[PDB]
Amino acid sequence: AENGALRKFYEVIMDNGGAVLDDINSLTEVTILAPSNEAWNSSNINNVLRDRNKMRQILNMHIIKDRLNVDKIRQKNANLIAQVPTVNNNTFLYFNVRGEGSDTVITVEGGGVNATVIQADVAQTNGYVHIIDHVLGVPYTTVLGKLESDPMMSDTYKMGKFSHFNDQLNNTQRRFTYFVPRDKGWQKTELDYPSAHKKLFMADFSYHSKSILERHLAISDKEYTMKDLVKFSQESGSVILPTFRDSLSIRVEEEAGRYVIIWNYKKINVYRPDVECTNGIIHVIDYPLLEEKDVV
Ligand SMILES: *[C@@H]1O[C@H](CO)[C@@H](O[C@@H]2O[C@H](CO)[C@@H](O)[C@H](O)[C@H]2NC(C)=O)[C@H](O)[C@H]1NC(C)=O
Repeated sequence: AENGALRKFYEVIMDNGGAVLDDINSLTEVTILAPSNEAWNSSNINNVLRDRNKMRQILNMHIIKDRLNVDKIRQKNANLIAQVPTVNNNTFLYFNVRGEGSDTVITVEGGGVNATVIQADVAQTNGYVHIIDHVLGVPYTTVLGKLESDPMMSDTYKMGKFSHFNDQLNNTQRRFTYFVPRDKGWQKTELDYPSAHKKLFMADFSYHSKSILERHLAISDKEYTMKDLVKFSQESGSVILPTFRDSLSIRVEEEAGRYVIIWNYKKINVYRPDVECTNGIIHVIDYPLLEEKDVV
């Protein structure tokens, strides 16, 4: 697209303030992820498109406070995954790069959205511009849809299959807040409790794995953003959320920009907070809510 995409990006900025344009021009380095025109339409963001306050938040997360081209992205993700900050100080992004040359496939994950770069390295004065096929910050998948499409959630998604725990996550009549342990988290659990870990991924113990996951799943009429949990555990003592057959009592705090979860005697870092979905929100955590009282 490019031609159509960029003008559309600016048109959207015009409809919602213009304040966005100020922040962009006040940056020494800036990289914009401009959704294709097809992305701005098929997104059917008709709902939020009218909310000028939200549109600004959506627009802001498409603006990277840095000079980032394909090469730089590849490099930054060499050792670990680089979480890239945006104008939206409540949303960061990160990329995944596959193949090389004309076979290169670049995708980005942000605000609950996974988009593919359909055009990259468009030069700019202080940076670059890339065209993506989806509008970040506007989920087009349910919690379940996300779980099957996010490689980082592969273990938790697979574990929820043995007991058909996942089935329910497609329901649009409820709102789920799923605290999803990332793959690295389950791998760590494998080192801590190799036998119990082998069991969680066995049909024979579907009951156990379901019980473990239901502990991570909050079901209510509303979804809780990490910022909500903080406010709750701040005004009140801790936070109490309804799970499937019981409840979840945790406490959330801010720590050097990241959010932290205090469950029982454990402290787990929230790796990807607020991964919004159409029927809820997902919070990727560093380690699963597990004590060795569920292992022996
Ligand atoms: C966005 O979603 C896609 C689709 O699931 C992810 O693509 C996979 O990426 C892994 C890691 O390179 C590959 O092993 C798979 O083969 C890819 N699937 C396909 C068919 O494309 C992609 O990684 C996600 N992007 C992010 C940043 O999470």
